[PDB]
Amino acid sequence: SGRLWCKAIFAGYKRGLRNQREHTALLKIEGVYARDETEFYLGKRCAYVYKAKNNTVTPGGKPNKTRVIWGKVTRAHGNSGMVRAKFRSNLPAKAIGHRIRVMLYPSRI
Amino acid sequence: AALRPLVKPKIVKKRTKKFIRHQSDRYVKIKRNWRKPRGIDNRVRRRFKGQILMPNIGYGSNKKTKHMLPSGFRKFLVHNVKELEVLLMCNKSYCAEIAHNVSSKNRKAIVERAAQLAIRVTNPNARL
Amino acid sequence: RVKENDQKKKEAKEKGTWVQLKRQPAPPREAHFVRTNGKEPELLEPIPYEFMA
Amino acid sequence: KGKPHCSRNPVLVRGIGRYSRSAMYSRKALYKRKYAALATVTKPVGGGTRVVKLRKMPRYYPTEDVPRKLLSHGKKPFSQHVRKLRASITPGTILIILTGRHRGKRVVFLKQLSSGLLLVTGPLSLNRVPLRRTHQKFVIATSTKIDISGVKIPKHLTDAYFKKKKKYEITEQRKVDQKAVDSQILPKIKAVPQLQGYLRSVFALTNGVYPHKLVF
Amino acid sequence: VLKKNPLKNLRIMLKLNPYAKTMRRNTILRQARNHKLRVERAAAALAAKSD
Amino acid sequence: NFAELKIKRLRKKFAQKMLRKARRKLIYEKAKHYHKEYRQMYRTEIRMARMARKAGNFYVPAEPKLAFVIRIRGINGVSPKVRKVLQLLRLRQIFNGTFVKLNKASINMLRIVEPYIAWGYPNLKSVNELIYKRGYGKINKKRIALTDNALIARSLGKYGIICMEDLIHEIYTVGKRFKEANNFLWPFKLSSPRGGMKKKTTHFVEGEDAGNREDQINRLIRRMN
Amino acid sequence: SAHLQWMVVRNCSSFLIKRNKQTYSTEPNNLKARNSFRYNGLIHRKTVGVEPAADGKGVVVVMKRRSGQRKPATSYVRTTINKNARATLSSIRHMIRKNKYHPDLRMAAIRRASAILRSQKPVMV
RNA sequence: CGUCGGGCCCGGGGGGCCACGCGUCCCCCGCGAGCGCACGGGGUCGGCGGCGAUGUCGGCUACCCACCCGACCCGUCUUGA
RNA sequence: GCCGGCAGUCGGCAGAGCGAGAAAGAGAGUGGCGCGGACGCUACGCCGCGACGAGUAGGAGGGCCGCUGCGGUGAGCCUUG
Repeated sequence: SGRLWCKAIFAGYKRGLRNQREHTALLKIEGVYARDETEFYLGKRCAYVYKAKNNTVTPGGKPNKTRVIWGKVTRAHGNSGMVRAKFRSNLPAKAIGHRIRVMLYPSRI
Repeated sequence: AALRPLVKPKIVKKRTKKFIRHQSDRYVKIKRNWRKPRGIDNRVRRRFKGQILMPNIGYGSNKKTKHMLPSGFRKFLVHNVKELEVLLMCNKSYCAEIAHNVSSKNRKAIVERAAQLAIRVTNPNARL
Repeated sequence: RVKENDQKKKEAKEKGTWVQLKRQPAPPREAHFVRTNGKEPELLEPIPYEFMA
Repeated sequence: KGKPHCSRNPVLVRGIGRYSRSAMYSRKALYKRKYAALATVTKPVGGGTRVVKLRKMPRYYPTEDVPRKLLSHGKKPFSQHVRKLRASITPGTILIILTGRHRGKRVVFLKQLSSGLLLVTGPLSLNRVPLRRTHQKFVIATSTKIDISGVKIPKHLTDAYFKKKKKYEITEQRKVDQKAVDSQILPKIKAVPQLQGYLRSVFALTNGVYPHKLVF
Repeated sequence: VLKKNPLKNLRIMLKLNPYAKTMRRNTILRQARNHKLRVERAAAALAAKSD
Repeated sequence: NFAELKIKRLRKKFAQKMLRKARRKLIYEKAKHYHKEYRQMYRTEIRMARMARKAGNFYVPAEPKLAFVIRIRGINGVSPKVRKVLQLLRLRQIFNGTFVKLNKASINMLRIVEPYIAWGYPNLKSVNELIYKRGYGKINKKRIALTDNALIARSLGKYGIICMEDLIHEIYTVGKRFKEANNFLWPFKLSSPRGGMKKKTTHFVEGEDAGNREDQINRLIRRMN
Repeated sequence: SAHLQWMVVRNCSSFLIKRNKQTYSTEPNNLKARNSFRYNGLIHRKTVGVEPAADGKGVVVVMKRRSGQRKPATSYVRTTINKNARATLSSIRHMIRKNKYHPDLRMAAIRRASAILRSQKPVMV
């Protein structure tokens, strides 16, 4: 009856300075701030939960107004708790600084 | 259900957006049809970053996935009933397609003939 | 060289031995033992700077 | 005619035998083991006798056909795959099932099935969880075990038992199996203190709790 | 033909060199034997510490 | 008619099977000699090192007669004298590798091109990760990967090289058939160095990575491959 | 002959139809209707054709005579096949293989006769 | 004197070997067949779960809007727009 | 680019191959029940490997890109458009 996902912030796309690659996303899970301790979240499912105007279907429940884009955490990023995630569809870029849910059910430990 | 193709591969396209001619958005006399920029100082011609893309050979689709519909058939224009029987050995990978100049009187005869030969028609109810 | 090669081509023709006939570049220096007779290799030293001019 | 012996060499490394083939020649003793050297059925018809044909040629052919595909060698189907288990997941340990409808409930593990799905059963009185299957990936394995070795798990329950048939009504066999398991496992968890209350509580993350930090 | 790495693929390695079978069979018994001798050698040190 | 024609097809199939097995025994046993030969040279240099230290002498080892040359600079802005040598060593791309034997023609070719290459003397193991993982053959002017021993045996098999270890021993121990062995191998398409390079522009002496990597090339080879 | 007249018909025939990235040929006696050297009903000495019967029930099978050319009134002979849809294919199969009659169109003629029989039947429920 | 040296580790009085047959002479000290597992010439499952006829599914393009990054107006003269 | 391969679909007029380390033949002789076998090859076609792919002035090739009219050709379309 509580929370089954970790708090994670979409900090931006994979980019240099004058280029930006939209197909890979950079994530900030609050709580992790070191390279050696990002191994737990490798391969975990990450989902960006938002809601829209029109009604859409929902598995195992009534149709509601919320939609998601499913994703997966690929590998770590620059020894600061930054970590890379790949989604099925690229982020709308309106979720920068917005919190998404990264899950634990793709677990190994 | 309908007439399915013999094989249904995953149709992949390297680019789905159309190729837009340079400065066709600013002016009306410049059409959407592509023209190669042949200037001496053109951002499109020397491929400046953040500009429109030029059509190259690398944007060509796979030879196996070329020229099918999303349904998985190749189109073939059909004028009358006599040109419908040629597709009797290609109904599993080719569909019949009716021209715009076919009258509604004999358009119905082509449709029911194609049902007998089990040939898919992409416009089965056009004129009614 | 041609005259010397043809002398060594007629020679060892009745013997059959493949003597090295072509010229070869400088090979590696054929690993060898180097000795010092009791004494230790004397230490060398960089000179201190003095303004000669 | 001969009884089939097992492999003589033990498995040293996968794909590697411990003994060489020259040593195996002594072991197999091949030195003293050398050697040297339908479609038509007749049936009577009340005419004469008719010769019928089995697997007769088809009455229809399609316009075009696919050719056969190339022969892969290691592409085994699902039933013949080898099934692994984590070192943490042992029979008796407490699990955390997440992806199911019993979200975050603390549910007790029993055994691994043939398909690889885990027989997991947290007591119906405590967790309201029946004899249910889970997947290994979607489970957090808490390091809390019980002495479950001395139990008699029924043999009739298997992958075919928990497979969905097609409103869903609970069968009498499911209730009987639940009571039979409950008589076995529930007195055991009562012996260790505070675990029955531990099962009833639900796992959930809160503020200042990061799964990579704490241990389970 | 797809090129499989002989360093990671065992029987691609064995297609190109059958001596790799014994070269992998060796450096396994020797490593297992030297592991057994070193453990009991520390047990001899344990026997020296006890006495 | 076909009764003895059946014997024609089976016996010829049997003839190739014993012929294939006879060659399979040769590949195994030549490699067994080569493992003894690799243990021969590695240990005998340790033999010579200790005995000179037994007395008051020194054992100067011979400079190895093979080095591995890697081009580490691109093709933009290259001197024609430099450019001619790089296409004479089959180094046309960046991070390409080739085997070059050592003689007075070779270092003098190498001492004019050291800002553009990084070369050094490889180890015995370092040959294996190149021949097996990056080994490609120039068969009929086509870059064919070495997936079977039959490929080498048809361009160098009448030279005595019919397998990996016959090729590796001709590479590592620079024998008298070495020239076409290096010609058979395509220049190695090594990947970019994992972990990064120190400095591409300057020589290895002042902390760069260009020039003679006489010993530390074995560290860099595992990063290329 | 046969190879001589193929190079003329291959590009300027009245039966040739390209029409947006295919090629077809609509002459009589051309099963599979491809504009190909093998699949041509006119240039050959021996020609196999499958075409539905005039009454809408059965298949009339057309053979070339090989005894007299340049006489198209008597060059072709038509035989009607109307059987139980399994011996229908078996009869045409025996006309090719047993007669050694230009055998590369053995199976393709069976393919065409198979699809005709589903035209002469109820089609939609 | 030294070498876990080199000669299939020359020769005589506990562990690994892709070494296996019978008969004759001299020198030295060409078909045996049978099945199975698989690091073997490029993916398969002989594995499944859900939501759907009056509000939902898919529509890469195509109409509009929102966000991130990039992005100076085309042609010409010119070494240089 | 390959001295590239494919006329071999040679079927009770039959025996279904020439990827295989090594210059040449699955060659002829003469004494001691069940009728069966997927695709193909517009050879200006089909299929297999290897390498490469920037570009001004400029040159070459392919257009089943397009417009107009003419000789043939589609038992072509069209007042039910």
